[PDB]
Amino acid sequence: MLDAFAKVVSQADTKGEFLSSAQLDALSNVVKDGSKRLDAVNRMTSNASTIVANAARSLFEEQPQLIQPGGNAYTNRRMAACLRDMEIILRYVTYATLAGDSSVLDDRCLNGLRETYQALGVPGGSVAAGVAKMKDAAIAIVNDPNGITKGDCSALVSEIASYFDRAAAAVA
Amino acid sequence: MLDAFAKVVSQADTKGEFLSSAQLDALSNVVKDGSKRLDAVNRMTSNASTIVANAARSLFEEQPQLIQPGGNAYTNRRMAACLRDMEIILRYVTYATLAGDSSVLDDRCLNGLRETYQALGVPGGSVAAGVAKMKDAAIAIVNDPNGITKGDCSALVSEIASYFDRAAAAVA
Amino acid sequence: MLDAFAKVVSQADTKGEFLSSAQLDALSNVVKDGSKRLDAVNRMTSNASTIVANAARSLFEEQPQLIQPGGNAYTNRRMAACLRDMEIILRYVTYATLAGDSSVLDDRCLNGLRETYQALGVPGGSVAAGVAKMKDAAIAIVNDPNGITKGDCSALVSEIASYFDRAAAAVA
Amino acid sequence: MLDAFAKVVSQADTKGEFLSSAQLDALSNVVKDGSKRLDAVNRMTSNASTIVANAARSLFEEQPQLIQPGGNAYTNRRMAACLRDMEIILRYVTYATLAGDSSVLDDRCLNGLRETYQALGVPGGSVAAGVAKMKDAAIAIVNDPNGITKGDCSALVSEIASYFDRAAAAVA
Amino acid sequence: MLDAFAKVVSQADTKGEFLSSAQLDALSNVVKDGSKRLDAVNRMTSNASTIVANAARSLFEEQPQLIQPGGNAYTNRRMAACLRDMEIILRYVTYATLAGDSSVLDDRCLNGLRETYQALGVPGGSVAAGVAKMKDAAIAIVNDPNGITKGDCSALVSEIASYFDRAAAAVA
Amino acid sequence: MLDAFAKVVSQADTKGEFLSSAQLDALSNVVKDGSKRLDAVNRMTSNASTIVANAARSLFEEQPQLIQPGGNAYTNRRMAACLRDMEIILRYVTYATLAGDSSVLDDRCLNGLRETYQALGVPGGSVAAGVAKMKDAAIAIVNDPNGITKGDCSALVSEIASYFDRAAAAVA
Amino acid sequence: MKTPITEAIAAADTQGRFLSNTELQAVNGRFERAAASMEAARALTNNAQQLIDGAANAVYQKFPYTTQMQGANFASDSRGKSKCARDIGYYLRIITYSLVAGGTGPLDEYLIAGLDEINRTFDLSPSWYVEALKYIKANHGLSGQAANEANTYIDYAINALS
Amino acid sequence: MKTPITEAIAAADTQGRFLSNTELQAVNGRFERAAASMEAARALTNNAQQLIDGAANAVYQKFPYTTQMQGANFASDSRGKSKCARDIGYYLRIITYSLVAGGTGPLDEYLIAGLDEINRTFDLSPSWYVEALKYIKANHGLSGQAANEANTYIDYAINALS
Amino acid sequence: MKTPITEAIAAADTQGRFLSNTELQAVNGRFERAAASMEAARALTNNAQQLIDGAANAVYQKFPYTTQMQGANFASDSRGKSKCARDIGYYLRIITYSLVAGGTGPLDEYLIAGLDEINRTFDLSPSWYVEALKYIKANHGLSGQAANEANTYIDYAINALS
Amino acid sequence: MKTPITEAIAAADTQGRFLSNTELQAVNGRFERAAASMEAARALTNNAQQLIDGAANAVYQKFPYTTQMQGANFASDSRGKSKCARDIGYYLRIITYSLVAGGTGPLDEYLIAGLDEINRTFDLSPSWYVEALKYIKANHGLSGQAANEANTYIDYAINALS
Amino acid sequence: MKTPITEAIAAADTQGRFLSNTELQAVNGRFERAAASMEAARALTNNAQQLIDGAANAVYQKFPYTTQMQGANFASDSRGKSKCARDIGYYLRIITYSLVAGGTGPLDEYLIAGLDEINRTFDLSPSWYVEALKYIKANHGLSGQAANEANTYIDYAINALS
Amino acid sequence: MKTPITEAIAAADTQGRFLSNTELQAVNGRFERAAASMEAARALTNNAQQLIDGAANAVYQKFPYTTQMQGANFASDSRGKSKCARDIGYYLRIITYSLVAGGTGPLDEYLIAGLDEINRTFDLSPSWYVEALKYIKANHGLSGQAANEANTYIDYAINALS
Ligand SMILES: *[C@@H](C)[C@H]1/C(=C/c2[nH]c(/C=C3N=C(/C=C4\NC(=O)C(CC)=C4C)C(C)=C\3CCC(=O)O)c(CCC(=O)O)c2C)NC(=O)[C@@H]1C
Ligand code: NA
Repeated sequence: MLDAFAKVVSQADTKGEFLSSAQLDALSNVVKDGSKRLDAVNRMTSNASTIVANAARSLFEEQPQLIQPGGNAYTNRRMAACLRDMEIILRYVTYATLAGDSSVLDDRCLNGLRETYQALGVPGGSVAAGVAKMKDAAIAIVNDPNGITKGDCSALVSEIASYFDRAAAAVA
Repeated sequence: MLDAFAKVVSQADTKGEFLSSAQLDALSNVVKDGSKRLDAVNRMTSNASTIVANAARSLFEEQPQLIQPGGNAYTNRRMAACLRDMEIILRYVTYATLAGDSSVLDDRCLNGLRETYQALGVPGGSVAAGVAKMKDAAIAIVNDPNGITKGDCSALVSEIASYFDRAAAAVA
Repeated sequence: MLDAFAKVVSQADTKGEFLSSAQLDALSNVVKDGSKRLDAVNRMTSNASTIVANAARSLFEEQPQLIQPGGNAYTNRRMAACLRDMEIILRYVTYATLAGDSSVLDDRCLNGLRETYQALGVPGGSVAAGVAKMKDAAIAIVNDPNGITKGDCSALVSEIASYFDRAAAAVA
Repeated sequence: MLDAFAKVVSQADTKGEFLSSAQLDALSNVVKDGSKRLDAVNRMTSNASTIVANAARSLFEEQPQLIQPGGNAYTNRRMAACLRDMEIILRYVTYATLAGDSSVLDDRCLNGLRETYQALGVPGGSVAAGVAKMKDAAIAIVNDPNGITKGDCSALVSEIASYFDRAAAAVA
Repeated sequence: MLDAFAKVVSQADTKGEFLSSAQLDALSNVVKDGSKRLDAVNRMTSNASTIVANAARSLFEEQPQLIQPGGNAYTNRRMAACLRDMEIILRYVTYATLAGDSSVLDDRCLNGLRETYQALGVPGGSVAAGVAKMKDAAIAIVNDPNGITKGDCSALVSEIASYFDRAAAAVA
Repeated sequence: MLDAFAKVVSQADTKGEFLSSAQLDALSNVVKDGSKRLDAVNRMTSNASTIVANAARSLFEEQPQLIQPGGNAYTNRRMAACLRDMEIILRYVTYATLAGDSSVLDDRCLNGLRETYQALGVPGGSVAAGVAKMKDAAIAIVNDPNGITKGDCSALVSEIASYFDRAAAAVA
Repeated sequence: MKTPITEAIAAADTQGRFLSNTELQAVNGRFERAAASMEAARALTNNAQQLIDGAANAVYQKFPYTTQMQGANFASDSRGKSKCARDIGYYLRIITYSLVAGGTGPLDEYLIAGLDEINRTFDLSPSWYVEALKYIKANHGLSGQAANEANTYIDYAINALS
Repeated sequence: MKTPITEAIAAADTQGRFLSNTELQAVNGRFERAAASMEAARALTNNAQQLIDGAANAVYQKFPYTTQMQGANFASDSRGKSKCARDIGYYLRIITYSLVAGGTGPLDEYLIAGLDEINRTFDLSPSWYVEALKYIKANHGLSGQAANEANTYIDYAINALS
Repeated sequence: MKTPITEAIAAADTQGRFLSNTELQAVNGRFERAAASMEAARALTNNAQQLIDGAANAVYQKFPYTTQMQGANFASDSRGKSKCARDIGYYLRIITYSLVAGGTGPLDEYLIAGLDEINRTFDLSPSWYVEALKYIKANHGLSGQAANEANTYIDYAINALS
Repeated sequence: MKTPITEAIAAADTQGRFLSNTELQAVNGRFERAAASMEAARALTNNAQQLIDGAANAVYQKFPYTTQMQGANFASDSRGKSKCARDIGYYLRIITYSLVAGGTGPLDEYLIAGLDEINRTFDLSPSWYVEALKYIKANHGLSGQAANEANTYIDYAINALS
Repeated sequence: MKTPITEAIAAADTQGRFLSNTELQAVNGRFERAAASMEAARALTNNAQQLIDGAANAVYQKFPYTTQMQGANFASDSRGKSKCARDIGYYLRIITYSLVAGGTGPLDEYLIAGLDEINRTFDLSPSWYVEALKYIKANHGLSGQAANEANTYIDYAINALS
Repeated sequence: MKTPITEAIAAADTQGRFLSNTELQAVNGRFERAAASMEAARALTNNAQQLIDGAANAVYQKFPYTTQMQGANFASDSRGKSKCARDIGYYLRIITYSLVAGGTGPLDEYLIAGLDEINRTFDLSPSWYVEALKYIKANHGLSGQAANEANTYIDYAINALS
C-alpha cells in the first residue's frame, strides 16, 4: 500500500529522478498538517461504535425489508455480519485517512467487494446507504469545534469524505 | 445439509412463521414411518459390497471397452477408483435415505461431479449405467419381504429410487 | 513426466502390447548413446552460471529499456527474478536433455508461462531473446571438442536446440 | 474412554471369554436405569450457568484474597479463566455421569491438572472448594422431585457425588 | 547417516588431513566388493515377506502366550504392528548392509527402541528372538550358491549377522 | 516482555495502587533521557556488522583452537552459526537498551542458552569472551563524542554494559 | 443445519464410511422422542400470542424502567414495545423449530450465533430475555416428557443468555 | 473404546460443549435397541460351541482343499483345524461384544483393524470366513429384531471381508 | 505487556532484525506525547477518590433501579455499592496505567480481556460502566493534549463496552 | 512415470537445483544394467505365449478347485479361463515394461496400485498369481544377470502379493 | 511500500483493529523527525552530481585496479565508468527516497532486495559501494540531526553490504 | 553425510520401503564411476602442496592488490598469506573428499553452506577463489574420465562462487 510520501517516491523512482523542490515542499506540507490528520483518525476511531450503530439503526428504519424474516440482515449471525461490514469499511477509511491515500482502502477492502456481495446476495445499494450515514456522522465528529484548537480542516474533511464516497461507489 | 425436518423449519424461518398444523402432521408422518426408513438404510448398507461389485461386473460385461487396455477402467488404480466412485454414490444415497432429503447427496457428492469427469475423461454415461444397476439391486434388497414385518414401503422405495436417479442425471 | 523409455512403454500399455523387437532395438540405442547425453547435461550444468550471466548481459546490452528505471528488470529484486527465470529455463532444458523428452519442460515450466508473464507485464519476447542466447552458448559448450572423446553429437545438439526453441516459442 | 458396557467387554476380551449370563444381567440393569441417568445429565446441563456462577460467587465471598489485586482470580482475564475451569470440570463430571464411568474425567480433565495449577500458581485448594460447592448445587438439582416421575435416584446421586469428589481430590 | 566412504571422510576432515594412500586403497576395495554387497541387499529385499512371516510364525510357535487373548500380539491390530516391527528391523538391516555401516540402523531404528517397548509393554526379549530367526533365514538366502557366481562372501555375511545381532541386543 | 514503564505499572497493579508521585517523576526522567537512549540504540545498530566481525576476528586470534579443523567454529556452516550467535546477542542487547529493562534479553535469548550450548558442544566460555569484546566496541561507539551533542551518558553506558555482562554470564 | 440425523450423517461422512448401527440407533432415539417434542411444539404454537404477550408483560413488570427510560433500546414508546414483542416471538418461534428438528440447530444458527454481539451493540440486556423465557417455562401448561422437551430448549436459551 | 455413549461424549468433547439433547436422544436410542441386542448376544453365546463347530465344518465342505492341501495356512492337520475353529470363535465372540456394546467398536478394534494385512501375510482367504459367517447367520435361530441385530453385525463383518 | 517500546521490539524480533529508524521514530513519538500523558495521569490520580465517588453516583442517577432492585448484581445494599465503587476504581486506576505506559496494554490485559464474559456471567450491564466513564471524562478538568490523552483512553474503554 | 531418469529429475526439481553428479552416476548405473534388462525383456517377450499358458496351467495344477467351483471369480468355464490367462499376460507384459524402464514404475502404476482392493473386491486369491509368477521364474530360461533382472522384478511382484 | 505510516496500518490490519494511540504516537514521531529528514534529503539532492562524481572517484582511488583490469565488471572503459556512476547515483537517489518516506522501505524494496545475488552474479565487490557510501557520509556537509538522519540510512546501506 | 548410498537409503526411508532396483542400479553407477574418481583424488592428493602453492601464486598474480593493500582481508603480510594458502588447501582437500564420497556432500556440508555469509562478512572476494580453482583445473594433469570427475567438482565449487 502507499501513503502520501510513498506515492510520490514510487512515481519518482519509475522515472529514475530525485524529488523536485516542489514535491518536497508538498510533502513538507503533509507533515505540517499531520497533527490535524491524527486528530481526525483519533476522533473517528474513538467514536467508531456509535458511528456504526447509529448508521445501522437508521438504515434498518429506512429499509425495514432488511430486518424482516427472510431479509438479508435477519438472524443475529447475519445482523452481526452486517454490523461487522459497517465497521470494516469505517476501519479502512480511517486507515486511508492516516495514510493520506486511498490505496489501502481500495486494495484490501473495496477491490472485489461488489462481486463478493453479488455472490452472497448482499444488497450493495443498502451498504452504500449505510456508508453515507457513517460519512455524515464521522464528518460531524471530526468537525466538532469543542475540545480542540480552532483551525481549518476543510481539506482534510473533504479528503475523508472522498474515502467514504469511494467505499459507497464500490458497492452501490 | 438438511433432513426432512430442517427443510420445513428453514422454509418457515424465511417467512418468519410458526409451522402450520399441516406441516406438523406431515413431519409426524415422517416419524411414524421412521422404522421402515431405518430398515432401508440398514439393508442397503449391509449389502453394499455385493451391490457395488455385482453392478460393476455387469457394467464391464456390457461395456468391454472400459476394461480393454487403454480403457478408462483399465489398470488396477483406475479400476479401484471406479469401484470407489460406485461405493461413494451408494454411500451418499443411503445418507439421503436416512435424511429424507437429497441435499447431502447433491451438495457433497453430485455437485461438480460432471465437470470432474469431463476433465478426467471418465465416461459419465457409463457411470450412470452403473448407478442404475445399483438402484435396481438396492430396491430389490429393500423390498425383500423375507425376515421383516410385512407392510407397505412403496413411498420409501420411490424416494430411494429418486435419489439414485438424481445421481444418474448428475453424470449422464 | 516421461523419459524416452517411459514414452514407449506408456504408448505400448495403451495398446496392451509387448514392445516389438524394433522398439527394443531403439531403446537399446538410447542406452548406447547415453554417455554423450550425460556429457551434454554435465557440460551445461557445469557452466550454468556463465551461460545465464553472459546471455542476460547481452540481452540488456541489446535492450536497455529493460534495465533503465521503470523497466521490467530495474531494481535488484526484479533483476534477481529475471536472472532466476533465465536459470529456471536452462535447468528444465537440462532436465529434458537427460530425459530425452520435453515433457518435464512443458509440464513443469512452459505451460501457463505466457499467461503468467502477461499478468505480470514481463516482456515475453525479450525472455525469448535471452533464451536464444543461452541456447547458442550452451550448444557451443556441448559441442566443444576439447577434453572429450571425439564423436558425433549432431542429433543430441539438434535435440537440445529444439528444447531451447520450445521454451522461446512458449513465451514469444 | 470407557463406559459400563466397554468396561465389561474389554476385560472379557483380555480373558478371551464370552460375557457370562450374570454380566449380561448387570448390563441390562444398566440400560433399565438409563432414563434416570439421562435426567441427571439433562438437569445438570440445563442448570450449568447458575451452578458455576453461584459456586464461584460463594467461593470469592469465602476467600476474598482470590479477587483482591494480586489475587489469582483478579483481572478479568484470570477471572474468566477461573470461571472456565469451573465450567470445564462440571462439563467432564456430566460426561462421566452419562458414561457411568470416571475414565473420561480422569483421562481428559483431571490427569496432570495439579501439575498445571502448580506451575501457574493457581490455588488448587480453592478450586476444590469451588468444585464441592458445584457438587452440592448439582446434587440438589438432580434430586429435586418437582417435575419428574418419582423414584429412587440415590445410587446415581452417590455416583455423581463421587465424580465431583474425584475432581476436587485431584487438585486439592 | 554414514556409509563406509563418509565415515572415513568425516574422520579425516576432523583432523584436517587428506586421505592417505592406504585409506584410498581400503575404499577401492569396498568398491571392488560392491557387487557382492548389492546381491546381499537384493536377495534379502527380494525375500523380505517370507523372512518376516516364517520368523514370526516360529516365534509364536515357541512363545504361544504372545498370541493368546490378552497377549501382546493378540488382536489383528497388534499382530499387524508386530509384523510391521519385524519388517522395519529387517528394512534397516538391509540399509546398513548397503551402507557398510550401522549408523542408519542405530540412529533411525534402534536408538530409543528399548524405552519405547518398555513404555508400551512390548516384550523386547521376544522381539530379539524373532530378529535372530530373521538373521538365520536372511543369511541362508544370501549364502545360497544357486544362481550366482561362486565366490567368498564370508566377510559380508559376518557383517550382516552383526547388524542383526546389534538389533536383537538393543531390545533383548 | 517489560520496559521501564511496564515494570512499574505491573508492580503497581499487583498492589492495586495508583502510581506515586515519585514513581511518575522517575518515569518522567526516563522520558527526559530518552534521546540519549535512542542515540545509543542507533549507534550500536548502525555499527552492528563491524562490532560482530571485529569481536569474532579477535576471538579467533586469541583462541585458534576454535577454527582449527575439528574446532567448533570450523567449516563455513559452523562459522556462520557462530557469527549469527554474536549478532543475535548484540541484537537482543540493543532491544534491552531501548526498553530500559533486561526482560526481553532474558526471556527471548538467554533463558536456556547454556543448556542449548551444552547439548551442542558449543564452548560457552568462548561465547562469553566474544560477548565481552562486543561490549567494549559497542560502549566505545556509544561514548564517541564526535558528531553528537556533548553530555553525560555514563548511567546509560553502565546499563548497556550490564546487559552485555548478563549475556556473558548466562553462558560462561 | 445440525439435527440428530444430519449429525449422524456428518459423523459417518467425516470418516468416509457408511452409516453404522450406532447412528441408526441414534436416529431411532430421535424418532422415539419426537412424540414428546411435537406435543410441546404444538402446544407452544397454539398458545403463541398469549405466551408472547404474557412474557413481554412479565419483563415489563420485572424491569419497570424499560417502559420508562428514553432511548432506542428501551420499550417506553410503541416502537420499543413492538421491537420487544417481536424479539420474544422470535425466541418462542425458534424454540418450536428446535423441538420440531429434535435439536438446538435452529436456536444455534438463527438466534444464538451473534447473539452476544447484537445485545452488546444495541444495548439490550440479556436479563430481559431470561425473564421472558422463565415466564414461558412457567405458563406453557405442559406435563410429562413434553414439558421436559420444552424446558430443555428453554433452559438452553437461558444458558446462552447467561 | 467406541460405544454409542463414548461416541456421543467424544462429539461433545471435540466441540468443547456440554452434552446436547441430540446426544441424549442418541444414547436413549441405544437403550431402546438394547433388548434386541442382548437377546441376540445371549443366543449366540449359549449356542457358541455348536455354531463354531458348524461354521468350521461349513467351510470345510464348501472349500474341501482346506483339509487336504499341505501348508501352514490350511487345516489339513489338527494344528490348522484348531487355528480355524479358534478364528471362527474369535469372530463369534467379538460379534457378541459388539451386540452388547451397541456398535462396531469391539469388531473394529479387536478384529477388523489390520485384518487385511493378516489375511494377506498368512495367506488366509477371506471367502473362508465369509462362508463361516453365512453359516452363523443361517443357524443362529433368532427371530424378530434379535435376528436383525445379529444379522447386522454379521453382515458388517462380511462387508469388512469383501 | 504491550507498550510503544515493547511493540517496536516485538516487531523487530518477529522479523529477526535490528531495530529500524521507523521503530526509533515510533519510540520518540511516545517520548514526545509522554508530557501530555503524565499530566493527565497525575490529575486523575490526585482526584481519584472524588472522581470514583462522583462516577458511581452518576451511574446511580442514570440507572436508579440499581440502588433499589434486589440481587447480587445490583447496588441496593452496602455490599453492592462497595463492589461498584471498586469496579469504577479499577477502570480509573488502569486508565492511569495506560496513560503512563503510552498505550492500551494495561487496559487490554488487566480489564478488557475477559470483560464480555464477566459482565455476562455476573449480569452486570456494560451501560453502567459507560455512564461512569462519561462522568470521569466530563469531570477530570484537563485541557489541551492532556485532556486528549485521558479522553482517548476513556473512549477506548467505552468502545470496549459497546 | 517413475524411471531411474525421471526419479533423478524429480529429486533435483524438488530441491530446485540442477542435476547432481550423484544423479548422473545413478543414470549411468541404469545404462550399465540395461544390457541385462533388455536381454531378459526380449526373452520374456519372445516366449510370452508359452510362458502365459504354462503359468496358467501351473496355477490350475496347484489350485484345482479354481477349475472346479462355480463362480464369477473362478476359471471353471471358458470365461474364467480367458480372464485368468489375460491377468497372467498382464503380469508378464508389465514386468517386461519394468525391465525396459529400469525400475518398478510400470508395475507400481499399472498393476500394484489398487491391486489389494481389486483382489479383495473380486474374490481373487493372491496365492494364485504368486504360483503363476513362480512358474515364470522357473521357466524363463535365463541365466547370469539377465536372470537376476527378471527374478528381481518377479520377486517384487510376489512381495506385492504377500 | 513500507513507511512508518503503512507499517502502523499493517500492524492494525493484521490484528483486525482500528489504529491505536501507540500507532498514532508512532506516526507523530515520524512527523517530528521529518524536518531533519527533509533537510537531509534536500541537501543530498541539491549536491547530487558532485557527491556522485566524488564518490566514484573515491572508489577509483581506493581500488585503482577497477580502472585498469579488463572485464565487464570493472570500470577500465567508458562503459564501466558509466555503470559505476549510475550505480552510485542509484544509491544516493534511493537514500533520499528513504529520508523522504521516513524509513528504509525504498532502500529495502528498490535496492537491497536481491543485492547479494546481483553483486555475486555480476562479480561486483560490495567493498566498492561501501567506499562510495563512506565518501558520501564524509562530504554531505550536513550537521545536527539532519546529518544523523543521512548517516543512519548510509550506515544502513553499509550494513547491507557487510 | 550425503553420498550416493546414503541418498538412496534416505529416499527409501522417506517412503518407508525397502531399497529399489533403481537405487541398487544407482549405487552400482557410483561403483563404476569410482575408478575415475579415485584416480583424480590420488593425483590431487599427491600434488596437493604444489597445487596449493601454484594456485595461491596465481591469485596473487591475477589480483596484485591482494598482496599490497592493508587490511585483515588481504594477504599483504605473513598472516594473510597463511590464511589464503589455508583456504585454498581447504578447497582442494574437500574436493578430494567429494571425489572419494562420490558426490558434493563434503563440499556442500563443509564449505558451501555458509560460504556466501563468510565471504560477505570477512570481505573476501569470490573471484579470488575462482581464480585458484581455475589454476587447479589447468594444472592437475589429469586426463579422460579422471579429469572429467575432477573438473566436475571444481566447476561445482566455481558455480557456488558465481
Ligand atoms: C558431444 C556431447 C561431445 C562428445 C561426447 C562423447 N563422450 C563419449 C564418451 C564418454 N562420455 C562419458 C561421460 C560420463 N559417463 C558417466 O557415467 C557420467 C556421469 C558421472 C558422465 C558425465 C564416458 C564415461 C564416456 C566413455 C569413456 C570416454 O571418455 O570415451 C563419446 C564416445 C562414445 C560415444 O560415441 O557414444 C562421445 C562422442 N564427443 C564430441 O566430440 C562432442 C563434442
Ligand atoms: Na507385507
